[PDB]
Amino acid sequence: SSNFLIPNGTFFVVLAIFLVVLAVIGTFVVPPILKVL
Amino acid sequence: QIEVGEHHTATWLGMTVNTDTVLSTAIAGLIVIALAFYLRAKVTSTDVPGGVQLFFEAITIQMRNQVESAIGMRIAPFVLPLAVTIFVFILISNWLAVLPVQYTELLKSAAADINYVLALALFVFVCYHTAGIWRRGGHVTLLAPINLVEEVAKPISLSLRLFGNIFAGGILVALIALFPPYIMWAPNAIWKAFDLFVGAIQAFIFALLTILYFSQAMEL
Amino acid sequence: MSTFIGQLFGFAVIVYLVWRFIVPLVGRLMSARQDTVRQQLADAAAAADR
Amino acid sequence: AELNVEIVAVDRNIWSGTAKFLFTRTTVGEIGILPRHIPLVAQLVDDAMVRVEREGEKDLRIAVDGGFLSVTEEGVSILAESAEFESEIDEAAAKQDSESDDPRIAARGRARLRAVGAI
Amino acid sequence: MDPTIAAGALIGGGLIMAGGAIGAGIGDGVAGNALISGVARQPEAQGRLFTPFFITVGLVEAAYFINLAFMALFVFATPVK
Amino acid sequence: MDPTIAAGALIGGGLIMAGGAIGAGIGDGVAGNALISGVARQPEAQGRLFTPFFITVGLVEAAYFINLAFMALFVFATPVK
Amino acid sequence: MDPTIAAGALIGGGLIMAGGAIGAGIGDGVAGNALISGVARQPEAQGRLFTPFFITVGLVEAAYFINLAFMALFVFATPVK
Amino acid sequence: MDPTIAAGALIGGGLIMAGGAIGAGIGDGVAGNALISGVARQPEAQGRLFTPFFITVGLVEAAYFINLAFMALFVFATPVK
Amino acid sequence: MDPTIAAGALIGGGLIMAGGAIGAGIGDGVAGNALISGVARQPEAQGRLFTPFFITVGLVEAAYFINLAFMALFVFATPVK
Amino acid sequence: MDPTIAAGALIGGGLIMAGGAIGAGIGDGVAGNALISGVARQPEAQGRLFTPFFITVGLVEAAYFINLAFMALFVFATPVK
Amino acid sequence: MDPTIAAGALIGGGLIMAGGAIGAGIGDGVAGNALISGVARQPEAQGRLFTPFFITVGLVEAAYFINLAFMALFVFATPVK
Amino acid sequence: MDPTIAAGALIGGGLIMAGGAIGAGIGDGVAGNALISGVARQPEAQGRLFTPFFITVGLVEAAYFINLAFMALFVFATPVK
Amino acid sequence: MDPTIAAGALIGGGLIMAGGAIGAGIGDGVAGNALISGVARQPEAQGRLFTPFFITVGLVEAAYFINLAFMALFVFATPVK
Ligand SMILES: COc1cc([C@](O)(CCN(C)C)[C@@H](c2cc3cc(Br)ccc3nc2OC)c2cccc(OC)c2F)cc(OC)n1
Ligand SMILES: COc1cc([C@](O)(CCN(C)C)[C@@H](c2cc3cc(Br)ccc3nc2OC)c2cccc(OC)c2F)cc(OC)n1
Ligand SMILES: COc1cc([C@](O)(CCN(C)C)[C@@H](c2cc3cc(Br)ccc3nc2OC)c2cccc(OC)c2F)cc(OC)n1
Ligand SMILES: COc1cc([C@](O)(CCN(C)C)[C@@H](c2cc3cc(Br)ccc3nc2OC)c2cccc(OC)c2F)cc(OC)n1
Ligand SMILES: COc1cc([C@](O)(CCN(C)C)[C@@H](c2cc3cc(Br)ccc3nc2OC)c2cccc(OC)c2F)cc(OC)n1
Ligand SMILES: COc1cc([C@](O)(CCN(C)C)[C@@H](c2cc3cc(Br)ccc3nc2OC)c2cccc(OC)c2F)cc(OC)n1
Ligand SMILES: COc1cc([C@](O)(CCN(C)C)[C@@H](c2cc3cc(Br)ccc3nc2OC)c2cccc(OC)c2F)cc(OC)n1
Repeated sequence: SSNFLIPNGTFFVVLAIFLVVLAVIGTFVVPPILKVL
Repeated sequence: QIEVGEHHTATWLGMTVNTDTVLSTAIAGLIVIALAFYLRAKVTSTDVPGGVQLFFEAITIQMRNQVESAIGMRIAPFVLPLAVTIFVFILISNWLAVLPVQYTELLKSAAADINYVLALALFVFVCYHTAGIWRRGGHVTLLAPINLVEEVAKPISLSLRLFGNIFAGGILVALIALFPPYIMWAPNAIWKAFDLFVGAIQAFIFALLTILYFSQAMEL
Repeated sequence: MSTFIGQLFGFAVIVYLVWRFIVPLVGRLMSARQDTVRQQLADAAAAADR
Repeated sequence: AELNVEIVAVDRNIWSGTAKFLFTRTTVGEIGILPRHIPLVAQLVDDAMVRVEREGEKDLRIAVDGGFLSVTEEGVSILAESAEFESEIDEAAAKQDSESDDPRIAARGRARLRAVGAI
Repeated sequence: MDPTIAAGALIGGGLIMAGGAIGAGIGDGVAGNALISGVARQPEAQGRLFTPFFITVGLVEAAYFINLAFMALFVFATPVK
Repeated sequence: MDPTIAAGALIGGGLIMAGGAIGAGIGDGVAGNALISGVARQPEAQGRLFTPFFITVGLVEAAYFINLAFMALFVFATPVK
Repeated sequence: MDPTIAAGALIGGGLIMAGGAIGAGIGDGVAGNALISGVARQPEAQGRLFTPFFITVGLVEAAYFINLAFMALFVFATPVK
Repeated sequence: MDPTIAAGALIGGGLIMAGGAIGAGIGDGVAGNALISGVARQPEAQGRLFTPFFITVGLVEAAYFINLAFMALFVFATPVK
Repeated sequence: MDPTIAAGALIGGGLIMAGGAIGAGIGDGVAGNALISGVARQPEAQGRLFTPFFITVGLVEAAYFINLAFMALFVFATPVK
Repeated sequence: MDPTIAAGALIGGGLIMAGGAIGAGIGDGVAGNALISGVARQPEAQGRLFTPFFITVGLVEAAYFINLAFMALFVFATPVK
Repeated sequence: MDPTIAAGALIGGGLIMAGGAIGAGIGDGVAGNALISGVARQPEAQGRLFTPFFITVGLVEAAYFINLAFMALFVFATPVK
Repeated sequence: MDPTIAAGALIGGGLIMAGGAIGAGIGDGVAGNALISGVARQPEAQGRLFTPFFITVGLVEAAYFINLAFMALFVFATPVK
Repeated sequence: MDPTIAAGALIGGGLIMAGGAIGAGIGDGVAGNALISGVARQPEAQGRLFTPFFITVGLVEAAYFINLAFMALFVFATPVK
C-alpha cells in the first residue's frame, strides 16, 4: 500500500558499501594492473 | 496479484532502511572485493596470466582508453578506478538476478530500489563537482538554463535509466510467473538471456557517461 | 508450488545454451590472448639469450 | 574467390597480385574492399596507407603518396606518385620528417610512419 | 468513483508504453542503420563500432524503460485515489 | 463496476500493441534498409552483415515482445479488478 | 452496460489495426526504398538483393499479422468480459 | 445505450482508415522517392525499376486495402452489435 | 440515440481526414524531394523525372481522396442508424 | 443533447487542424530540404529549382487548405445535428 | 450544458497546438539540417543559403502561427456555444 | 460543474506538452545530426557551424517554450472557467 | 466529482510521458546515427565527436525530463483540484 519510488535510508548503507569497494579497488587492483601493463 | 517493489525494513538511526536490497548489495560488494583479493594474490606478471587477471586488465585498459581520450591520465587519474568499480560493482549487481529463487523472491537486484542508483549517481555528482572546483576554484553562454538543468539532469538521468532499465526486469520476472509452469520456461528463458545483455549495456553506458561528465566538469 | 520448477528448468536450459555458445568462444578469446602474451614473453627470453 | 590488386606508381608497377581484403583510407573516411564490390573511384588521403591481406602470407602494408583508387569488376587498382613498402621504410627519417612544415613531405612522413606500424 | 480512475490508469499507462515502443524501436533502428552500414563500408571496423553503438542504444532505450517504470507506478500503484 | 475497467483495459491493450507494431515495423524497416544497402555494396559482406543486423532487430524485438507480454497483463490478468 | 465493453473492443481493436498499418506500410516502404536504389545501381543485383529484402519484409509483416490476429481476438472474442 | 456501439464503430473504423492513410501515403512516397531517384540516375533503367517498385507498392497498398476492407466490416456490419 | 452517433461520426471523419492529410502531405513531400534532387543533379532529366513522380503522387493522392470520400460517407450519410 | 455534438464539433474539427499541420509542417520541411540542399550544391541552378519546388509545396499546401476548409465545416456548419 | 463544450474546446485547442508544435519543430529541424550541411560544405555559401531557408521556414512557421491563432479562437471565443 | 473543465484542461495540457516535446526532441536530433556530420567531415569548420545551428535549434526551442507557456496557461490559469 | 480530475491527470499526464519518450528515443537515435557513422569513417575523430554529440543530447534529454517533471506534478500535485 506504500509508494516504492520514495527515498529510503538504504541510500546511506549502499553509499558506504560502494565507498569501501571503491577504496578497496583503488588500493588493491588499479595500480597493480596498471603497473603490470 | 503482482506486488510492487515493496520491502522488509528496519530502523537503525531513526530513519528506516530496507531489510533486503542491503543483503544483495552486500553480496555484490563482497564478491567484488573477493575477486579483488583473488587477483591481488594471483597477479601474474612473467608467466601466462589467469582469466580474472586478463579480465580486469581488459576492463581497465578500456576505461583507460576512454579517459585519456577524454582527459589525460596525468591530470585526473582517479577517474579510472572510480570508473571501473562503477562498471564492475554494478555488473554483478545485476548478474546475480539470473539465478532462480522465486516461489515473491528476495533475490532481486540492488538497483530495483531507487535509493541505490540515487546514492551512486549523487556520489558521482559531488565527485565531478569537486573535480570542477579542484581545477580552478558550456559552449554557449545564452543556454545557461539548459546548462542549469545540466546541473540537475545528469544526476537525475544517470540515476533514472539505471533504475528503469533494471526495474522492468524486476517486474517481468514476476509477470511470466502467472503463466502455467509447464510452458512458462521458454519466455522465461529468452528474458533471462536478454537480462545479461541489458545489465551489461546499462553498466557500460553508466560508466562511460560518468567519464564524460567528469571530462566536461574539469574543462579548462 | 511449481514456479520453482519453471524457474530452475529455465536456468538449466539457459546454462546449457551458455555452454553451447558463450563460454566456448570467450574461452577461445582469452586463451588466444594468453597465447599471444606467452609468445611475446618467450621472444623476450629469446632476445635476452641472443 | 579473391580480388586482384594492381598498384602502379607513376613510373613503375609497384605491386600486383591477388588478395582477400584491401584496407585503405579515402578522403571520405576509411574503406575496406572485399572480393566483390560496387565499382568505385575515390581519392586516397594525403598520407594514405594500403593494407593488402593475402590468403597464405602476412598483411602487406604500403605507404602510398598521391594515390587514387578504382574498384571494378576485375579488381582494385591504385595509382600513386610514390609507393614504399613496409619492409623498406626507415623509421628514423620518417619520424623526424613528420613534424616538418612542408605539407607534401609531412604527408609522406606520416604515410611512411603508418606503413611500418607506428602512429 | 474508483473504476473510472482504474480505467484512466489502464488507458494512460498504456500510452506510456505506446510512446515508449515507438521511441525505442525507431531509435534502435536509426542507430542500427548506422552500424550495419558502417560494417558494410569497412567490414573489419565492427570491433570499434560497438563503443558508439551501445552508447546511443543505452541512451535511446533509456527513454523506453524509464517509461515502463512509471507505467507500473500508474498501473499498480496509482498515485491518486 | 467491471465493464468500465474492462473497456479501459481493452483500449490500453490496443494502444500498447499499436505502439509495439509501429516501433517494430519501422525499426526492422530502417535496419533492413541498411542491410540491403550493405549487401548491395559488398556482396561478400553478407555473412558478416548479419551480426550487426540480428543485434538491432534483436534489440528492437525486445521492445516489441515486452509490449506483447504487458498486453496480456492488460487483457487476461487485468491488474485492478 | 455491456455495450460499453463492445465499443471498447471496436475502438481498441481499431487501434490495433492502426498502429499495424503504420508499421507495415512504412516498413515495407523504407525497406523497399533500399531495394530499388540497389537495383537502380546494378541490375544484376536484383537476384541477390531479394535475400535480405524478403527477410526484412518478413519481420515487418509479422508485426502486422500478429496485430491483425489480435484485432480479430478483440472484435470476435472480446476477452475481458 | 446501444447506439454507443455505433459511435465505437464510427470512431474505431475511422482510426482503421487513418492509420491506413499514413501507411500508403508515406509508404509509397518513401518508395517512389527511390524510383524518381533511380530513373534520375540511370534513365535507361526505368524499365527494370518497375519490378522492385511494384513490389514495395504492391505490398504497401495491400496494407491499405485490407484496412479499407475491415473498416467496411466495422461500419456496414459492426460485428459486435 | 442520435446525438452520440452524430458526435462519433464527427470524430471518425476528423480522424479519417487527419490521417489522409498526414499521409498525403508527407508522401508528396518525400516524393517532391527526390524530384527536386533529380532536377538539381541532371537539369535536362526533368522531362522524364515527371513520369515516376506523377505515378507516386497518384498512388499518394488516391489514398487521400478515397479517405475524403469516406469522410463524406461518415458525416453526411452515417451508415449506422 | 446538442452540446455533446458541439463537443464532437470542436474535437473532430481540432483533429482536422492537427493532422494537416503535421502534414504541411513536415512536408514543406522535407521538400524545402532539397531546395536548401540543391542551392547549396549548385547556386547556378537556383532559378530552375523553384519550378519543381513550388509544385510539391503546392500539392502539400493543398492537403492543408482542404482540411482547413473542412475544419470550418465542422466548427461552423456542423452537418450532423 | 456549457462545461462539456468547455472540455471539448480545451481538448480541441490542445490538439491544435500539439499538431502545430510537431509540424513546426520537425520542419525547422529538417530544413536547418540542410542549411547546416550546406554551410559545412561550402563555408562562404551561407549568405545565399538564407534565401531558400527563410522561405521554407517561412512556410513552416506559418503552419504554426495560424494554428496558434485558431487555438485562441477555440479557447477564448468558442465558436460553438 | 468544474471537474469536467478540470479534466479537459489537464488533457489539453498533456496534448500540448506531448506535441511540444516530440517536435523539440526530433528537431534537436535532426539538427544535431547535421552538426555532428559537419564536424566529422570538415573539422576546422567546428567554429562556424554554431551560427546556423543555434538558429534552427533556437527556432525549434521557441516551438517548445510557447507550448510550455500555454500549457501552464491551461493548467494554472485556465482560460475557460 | 474528484475522480474525473484524477483520471484527467492519469491520461493527460500519461500523454506527456509518451511525447517525451518519442521525442527523446528518436532524437537520441537520429543524433547517434551521426556519431557511429563518423567513427566508422574517421576513428581518429571519436574524441572530438562526443563534444557536439552531448550538446544535442543535452538538449534532447532535457526535453524529456522537463516533461518527466510536469508529469510528476500532474500525478502527485494536480494543480486544479
Ligand atoms: C504471437 O506472438 C509472436 C511473437 C513473435 C516475436 O515476438 C517476434 C515478433 N516480430 C517478428 C514481429 C518472437 C521474438 C521475441 C523476442 C524477444 C526478445 Br526479449 C528478443 C528477441 C525476440 N525475437 C523474436 O523473434 C524475432 C517470438 C516471441 C515468442 C515466441 C516465439 O516463438 C514462436 C517468437 F518467435 C513472433 C511471432 O511469430 C508469429 N509471434
Ligand atoms: C486479410 O488478411 C491478409 C493478410 C495478408 C498478410 O498478412 C500480408 C499483409 N501485408 C501485405 C500488409 C499475409 C502475410 C502474413 C505473414 C505473417 C508472418 Br508471421 C510473416 C510473413 C507474412 N507475410 C505475409 O504476406 C506478405 C497473409 C496472412 C495470412 C494468410 C495469407 O494468405 C492469403 C497471407 F498472404 C495478406 C492479405 O492479402 C489479402 N490479407
Ligand atoms: C475503393 O476505393 C479505391 C480502392 C483502391 C485500391 O484499394 C488501392 C487504394 N490505393 C490506390 C490508395 C485498389 C488496390 C487494391 C490492392 C490490393 C492488394 Br492485396 C494489392 C494491391 C492493390 N492495389 C490497388 O490499387 C493499386 C483496388 C481495390 C479494389 C478494387 C480495385 O479495382 C476497382 C482496386 F483498384 C483504388 C481506388 O482507385 C481510386 N479506389
Ligand atoms: C474535394 O476537395 C478537393 C480535392 C482535390 C484532390 O482530391 C487533391 C487533394 N490533394 C491535392 C490535397 C484532387 C485529386 C483527386 C485525385 C484522385 C485520384 Br483516385 C488520383 C489522383 C487525384 N489527384 C488529385 O489532385 C491532383 C481532385 C478531387 C476531385 C476533383 C478534382 O477535379 C476538380 C480534383 F482535382 C483538390 C481540390 O482542390 C485543390 N479540392
Ligand atoms: C487564412 O489563413 C491562412 C492560410 C494560408 C494558406 O492556406 C497557406 C497555409 N500554410 C502556408 C500555412 C494559403 C494557401 C492556400 C493554398 C491552397 C491551395 Br488548393 C494550394 C496552395 C495554397 N497555398 C497557400 O499558400 C501558399 C491561402 C489561404 C487562403 C486563401 C489563399 O488565397 C488563394 C491562400 F493562398 C496562408 C495564410 O497566410 C500566410 N493564412
Ligand atoms: C506569441 O507566441 C509567439 C509566436 C512566435 C511566432 O509565431 C513564431 C512561432 N515559431 C517560432 C514556432 C512568430 C512568427 C509568426 C509568423 C507568422 C506567419 Br503568417 C509567417 C511567419 C511567422 N514567423 C514567425 O517567426 C519567425 C511571431 C508571432 C507573432 C508576432 C511576431 O512578431 C511579428 C512573430 F514573429 C514567436 C514568439 O516568440 C516569443 N512567440
Ligand atoms: C520549465 O521551463 C524550462 C524551459 C527551458 C528552455 O525552454 C529550454 C527547453 N528545452 C531546451 C528543454 C529554455 C529556453 C527557452 C527558449 C525560449 C525561446 Br522564445 C527561444 C529559445 C529558448 N531556448 C531555451 O533553451 C534552449 C528557457 C525557458 C524559459 C525561460 C528561460 O530563461 C531564458 C529559458 F532559458 C529549460 C528548462 O529547464 C528546466 N525549463
